[PDB]
Amino acid sequence: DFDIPRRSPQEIAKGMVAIPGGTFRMGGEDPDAFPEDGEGPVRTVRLSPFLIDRYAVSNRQFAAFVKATGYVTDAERYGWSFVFHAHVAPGTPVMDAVVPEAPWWVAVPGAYWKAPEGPGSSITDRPNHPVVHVSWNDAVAYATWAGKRLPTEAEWEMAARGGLDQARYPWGNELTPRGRHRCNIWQGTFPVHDTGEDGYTGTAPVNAFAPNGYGLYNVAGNVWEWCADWWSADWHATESPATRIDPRGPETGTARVTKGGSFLCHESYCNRYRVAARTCNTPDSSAAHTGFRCAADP
Amino acid sequence: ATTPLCGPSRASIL
Ligand SMILES: *C(O)c1ccccc1N
Ligand SMILES: [Ca+2]
Ligand SMILES: [Ca+2]
Ligand SMILES: [Cu+]
Repeated sequence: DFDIPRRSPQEIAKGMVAIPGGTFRMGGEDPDAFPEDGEGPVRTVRLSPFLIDRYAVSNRQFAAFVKATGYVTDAERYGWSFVFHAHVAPGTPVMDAVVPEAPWWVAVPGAYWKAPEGPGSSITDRPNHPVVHVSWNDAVAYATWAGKRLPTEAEWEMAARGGLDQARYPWGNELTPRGRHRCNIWQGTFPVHDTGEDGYTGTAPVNAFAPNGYGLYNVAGNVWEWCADWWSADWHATESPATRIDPRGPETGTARVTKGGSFLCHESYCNRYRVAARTCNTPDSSAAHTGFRCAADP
Repeated sequence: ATTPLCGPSRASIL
């Protein structure tokens, strides 16, 4: 509904790192991987050079987009969004809706990006947190307004891997090297109690913890990140140029790829904060643990 | 017992 504003390369590039063109080994061979996630095979992928944000898009940055355009997010058009059960303050009205197999997810009317736990919450103390309750549609809109685009899954994974060849995490193979926490995921007993041992039992600021070798922050944990690709478990098992040179994912689908894991992920349940991990969500869905960062062409 | 679910979709509740 809004015209695309004129932006300079250096304005688009602010807050982004230049990933140089090259190959990298994409995917995972973890024996415990859920086969339905299609984390394999591991393959070599060549990519044209691209820019990617150091940070997930923040609340402050999303509010600017909303203020400049008047964009209405899918969660506002719908009237509700998904809030984790422990974060719904008592008294808040909730739908009786049950996400099958995930009763910890609550449909809260009036939960959206500026009120992430429902009516009566605010983001005044979370300006540098990742924006959440943004659908894939909302993300594309921001990106296009900003002169950017969502990363492909391969761009996302190349950048999140930080110049490491087939490490488990963005920083290496140890979850907590030297016993220090490196991302915001779950600790304790999911979904009953998060001990917050890494410092956060919700979103953390987008600059939390140390960056990976390419300078990216919180590619592991904090919030799931929308990518451009249609989801599939097996399109990328074919060996062809379409799947190994600047791959765009399948031409069609019903859900869009999400990468990186979030503050709810934990080894005992999903184990999806590994950098090869992947899942999806339908493109107008939104939840309290899902955001995005942008990519751009140089 | 099946596959863990991290992406909750609007369609899943219908
Ligand atoms: C079922 O197979 C299941 C349920 C919870 C966590 C992990 C797994 N594998
Ligand atoms: Ca945490
Ligand atoms: Ca992430
Ligand atoms: Cu997860």
